[PDB]
Amino acid sequence: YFQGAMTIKEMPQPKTFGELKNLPLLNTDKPVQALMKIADELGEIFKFEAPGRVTRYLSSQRLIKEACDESRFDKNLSQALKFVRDFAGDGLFTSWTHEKNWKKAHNILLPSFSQQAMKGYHAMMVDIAVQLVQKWERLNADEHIEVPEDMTRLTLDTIGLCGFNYRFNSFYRDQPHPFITSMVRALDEAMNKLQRANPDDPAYDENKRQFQEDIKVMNDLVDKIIADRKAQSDDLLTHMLNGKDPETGEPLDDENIRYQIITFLIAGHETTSGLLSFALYFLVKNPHVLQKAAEEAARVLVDPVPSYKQVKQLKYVGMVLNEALRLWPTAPAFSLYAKEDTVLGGEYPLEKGDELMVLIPQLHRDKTIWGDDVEEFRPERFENPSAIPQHAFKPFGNGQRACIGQQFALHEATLVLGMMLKHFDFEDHTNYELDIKETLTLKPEGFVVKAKSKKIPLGGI
Ligand code: HEM
Ligand SMILES: CCCCCCCCCCCCCCCC(=O)NCC(=O)O
Repeated sequence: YFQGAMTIKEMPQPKTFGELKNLPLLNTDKPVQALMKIADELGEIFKFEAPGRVTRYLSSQRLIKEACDESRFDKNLSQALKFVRDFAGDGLFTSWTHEKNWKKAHNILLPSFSQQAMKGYHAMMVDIAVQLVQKWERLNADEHIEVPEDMTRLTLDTIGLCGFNYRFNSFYRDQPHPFITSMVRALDEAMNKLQRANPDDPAYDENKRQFQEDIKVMNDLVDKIIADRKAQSDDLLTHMLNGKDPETGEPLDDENIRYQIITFLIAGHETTSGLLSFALYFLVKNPHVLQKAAEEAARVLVDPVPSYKQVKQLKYVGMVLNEALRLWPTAPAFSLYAKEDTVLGGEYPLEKGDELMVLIPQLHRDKTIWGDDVEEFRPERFENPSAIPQHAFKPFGNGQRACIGQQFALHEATLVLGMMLKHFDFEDHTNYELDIKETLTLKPEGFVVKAKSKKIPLGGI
């Protein structure tokens, strides 16, 4: 019998504008937030076209759980990732599943994220966490904290030290590390290119020039890391350099190693910085949640510095992080393509190769899954993990292409937020109005607070 969908209706789609299709609709520096509004209006699925391309944005758990079926759909590189691939090449994040270096690097680097490797990263994470705490302990009366800026100093340094035994020393710089400045500019350019109908017009030559320069800065730091490793440890970098793919019996080549380093420096800190920023934002806006989290930190972190086991015991702190990720997943979308012609949700036909975009913040506001208080920050929703439907919560992607650093990210973040809550009281002194800056990833912009030391001693790392 014919295998088409039983019933097929018009595919929702927002206003188009001639040959520019839907492109105009995202003439904004907050494209994900605009897509969320479109999803509110059009529902669980809508088509989005730009000259030369088309995709379908998914917002419901019903459809997304099917999209997460790896036998039917594989990771696709969204137009966004295609632009990032120009400088991150075939590193783990921007490689195709069937591209040679994906599986190869995957096999070689996965051990760097094993339970035993995490335990081994703990002392280094504490090293950078103590630097964060000491910075705040050392501020004068009239001073405040630029939250995302300081979370970025902590997360870059953490991945730098744990992964490459290299010290960026971000807390010794009063302006952002150069790498951060070029990285942000480079992601912002990738994002802005999404709305350029004619990317090749000479009007974008200065943009390209700057992009090249920012990629150069990032690559110069990579050389320094590599040279510094030549000038002992067993870390991510050690594995990149020596690990052999148990399937090919060979290590990664020099070209791919460089892309992996760029990849881990970016993916390994940016979204974690965003997460820590959103979680503090939500904590200062929900005083009672903050106190309950503070109480757990006080109760668990009874030592000068957190032990690995204690971090594992910060259960409520971990629920706070998961709730900050439900509301504002910092890598807001991931893309898939159909491996064969197929029908999604019994009613949306797709041809082999068709693309889907999982709009994670919308998936995380699916009322049929979370109830009607989706906009509220309530960590208790994560009280019992078992209760959450499969594929309902996906801030870290899906399947074999899921985030390889998920456990590293949540451990770092739990440790740090735990220590912050133990050592300081916080004040949203400016009644901060949430302003979400988008550079593909998401982060609060201008978020500032005042921290008042509880004056609890800190121990030697
Ligand atoms: C809370 C912070 C983080 C979030 C929300 C996050 C989220 C994600 C998501 C959604 C993907 C899938 C992207 C796609 O399918 O297109 C992903 C992939 C990836 N992430 Fe993360 N991530 C975080 C932290 C990290 C950290 C700290 C590292 C590094 C140590 C990391 C390394 C990677 C890599 C290498 C991939 C590509 C994996 C593969 O396809 O083989 N992530 N992450
Ligand atoms: C090298 C590390 C990779 C770091 C890149 C991080 C990517 C994080 C997820 C990206 C989310 C993409 C959202 C794009 C949304 C959008 O603007 N779409 C509209 C369009 O395609 O014109």
